[PDB]
Amino acid sequence: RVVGFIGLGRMGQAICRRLLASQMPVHVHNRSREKADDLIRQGAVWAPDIVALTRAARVLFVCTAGSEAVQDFYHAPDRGLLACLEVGDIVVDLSTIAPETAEGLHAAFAQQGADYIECPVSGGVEGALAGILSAIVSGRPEAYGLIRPLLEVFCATVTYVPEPGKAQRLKILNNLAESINLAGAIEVISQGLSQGLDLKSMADVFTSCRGRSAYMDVALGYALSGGASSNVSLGVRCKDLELARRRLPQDQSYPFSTLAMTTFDTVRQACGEESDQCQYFSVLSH
Amino acid sequence: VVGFIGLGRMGQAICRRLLASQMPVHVHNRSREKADDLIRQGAVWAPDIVALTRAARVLFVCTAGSEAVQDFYHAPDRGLLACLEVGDIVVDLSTIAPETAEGLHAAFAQQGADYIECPVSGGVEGALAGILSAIVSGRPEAYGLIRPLLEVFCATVTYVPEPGKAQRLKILNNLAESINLAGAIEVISQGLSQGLDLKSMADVFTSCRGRSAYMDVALGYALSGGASSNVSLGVRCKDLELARRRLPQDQSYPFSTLAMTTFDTVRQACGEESDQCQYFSVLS
Ligand SMILES: NC(=O)c1ccc[n+]([C@@H]2O[C@H](COP(=O)([O-])OP(=O)(O)OC[C@H]3O[C@@H](n4cnc5c(N)ncnc54)[C@H](OP(=O)(O)O)[C@@H]3O)[C@@H](O)[C@H]2O)c1
Ligand SMILES: NC(=O)c1ccc[n+]([C@@H]2O[C@H](COP(=O)([O-])OP(=O)(O)OC[C@H]3O[C@@H](n4cnc5c(N)ncnc54)[C@H](OP(=O)(O)O)[C@@H]3O)[C@@H](O)[C@H]2O)c1
Ligand SMILES: CC(=O)CP(=O)(O)O
Ligand SMILES: CC(=O)CP(=O)(O)O
Repeated sequence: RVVGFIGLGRMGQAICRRLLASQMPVHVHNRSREKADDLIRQGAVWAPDIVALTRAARVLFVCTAGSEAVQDFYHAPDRGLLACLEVGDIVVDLSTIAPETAEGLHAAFAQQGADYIECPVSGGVEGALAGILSAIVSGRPEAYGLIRPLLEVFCATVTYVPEPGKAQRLKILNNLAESINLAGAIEVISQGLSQGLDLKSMADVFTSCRGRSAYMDVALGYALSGGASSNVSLGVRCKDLELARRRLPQDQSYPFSTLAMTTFDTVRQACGEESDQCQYFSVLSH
Repeated sequence: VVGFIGLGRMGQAICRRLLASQMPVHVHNRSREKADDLIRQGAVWAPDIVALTRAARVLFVCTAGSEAVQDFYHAPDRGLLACLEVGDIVVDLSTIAPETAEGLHAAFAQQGADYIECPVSGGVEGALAGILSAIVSGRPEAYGLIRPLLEVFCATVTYVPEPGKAQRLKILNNLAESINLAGAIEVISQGLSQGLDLKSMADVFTSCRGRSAYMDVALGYALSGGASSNVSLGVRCKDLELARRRLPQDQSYPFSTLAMTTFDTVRQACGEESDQCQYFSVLS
């Protein structure tokens, strides 16, 4: 069964590699075609546009960053997804997007007799390549049941929360906690270095004692490797912080949340959109 | 025979695990009634540091605050330093200032005894399951002598010989705990205000990469309707204050400083012995 895939960024490429590794036939499309080259070498089929992709595939994955990509891929007249879908098609959107955007796409797909599956993921490039991503899934149960065995190829945990927009709500809150944990872990590692502590002992303690977190692991991996990419850009991190910022209530202060939004915005301004989320390390020391 | 001093939340749990292994344990505590349930489990009451040292060549200590360091170690004639025999070992499970641990290492060595600086992590839950993590500083011969004892209630033991080093690592680890905890509570509270159910947030915040040991703490508090996490605001701020005193003058650490001020505010509003998770109520 042929599956399509749009968005060959860091996460998209990694999920595609996992699908190819299970011997799924995969047709791939990206705005920047050079990011398909390695996938093509490994058996993927290039689709130059959404028309060609939808001809071949009745189930498609989307893994892009930003609201402009939502607009271009879904709503471009004649050329976009909504114009090319057939009745019974399913799109599994793995992007992190605003819940109201996801809700609107659920409704637009239903009008066409197709199904939007809202499927944000967590686990990074590393989890994609090992096939152990966590998915949060909103959408209708029959379409979910049909694509569920596909998610199994690259996911370990899948949380089905049917209400449209609910998966994105949970993902954005998950990533706010990532951002707080990451900034704290970088501060704690940095202080330890200034205090004379060796990275090996800090890694030993911060993975075994209860300061441990998934993103402490990220920060330690970054420090231990001398800056090997965590494969999350500040552009992607700040996109999610901005989604969270727009959901902050006017009646209660959340200082750690608001600090995380401002902190990574400043690091983005100082280091550039494509630089690593962990570049807070270098900003911290100035 | 093992002695144990300090039967607070963590001490009682470690003692329970020691006793479950059928080790002889003699216990002492300032507040006598905290021993009764340990004695029901086979512990032997020691009225005295003197009585404790007469029975045991290896003593555990598990107290909170610098006043307890002064009262138990430096009491003239009656304190630990006066009662120690050559060859004795005191295994201190408390979180204290690194310079305090350094002084005790030296004071013990000059009594011909050994101070083993052994802060732990895992909470009461981890102690009862015997899977605490330990960070250990001190001399290798004494460390080797007490390592099999640690194995009764620990799963991981990180040996960093340099005196003061285990406490430096503990304090930093607990700074990360405090930041993670505050963040977890903010995220859960916002989720509730946005109409997400706790069950969904628990499924996601444990499987996705916002997960952490203290997110699990915050979730268990909310799912249980406020059952104790067995860490008081007094203990949490004790460790934050030890971190504050180690901040440099020339560099800002905003999340670290926010954690210190936030939990101070919670402590002041909710009381020394209230749960560290009372940040939930300050946010309500
Ligand atoms: N990185 C992670 O570890 C991770 C983990 C969980 C979730 N995510 C989510 O996965 C998605 C992708 O993240 P990434 O890290 O892969 O981002 P990325 O590496 O920056 O790739 C971004 C993708 O979006 C496409 N895109 C952006 N603007 C576009 C436009 N105007 N028109 C067409 N295509 C456009 C890019 O196309 P070009 O290649 O032509 O620029 C690229 O395919 C995001 O929603 C992110 O939140 C990432
Ligand atoms: N999850 C945890 O609770 C946890 C995990 C890791 C590390 N720790 C560390 O473990 C140690 C104990 O924590 P806890 O949570 O068990 O605190 P706790 O429940 O408050 O017990 C504190 C202990 O200190 C004793 N104490 C305090 N001041 C004293 C004094 N002046 N003279 C004599 N005894 C004194 C108390 O005696 P009374 O019983 O007479 O008050 C009690 O036994 C702390 O250093 C803490 O940082 C705690
Ligand atoms: C930014 C992002 O979603 C990365 P994650 O896999 O959740 O760590
Ligand atoms: C406060 C404290 O040290 C508790 P922990 O076991 O590290 O969570």
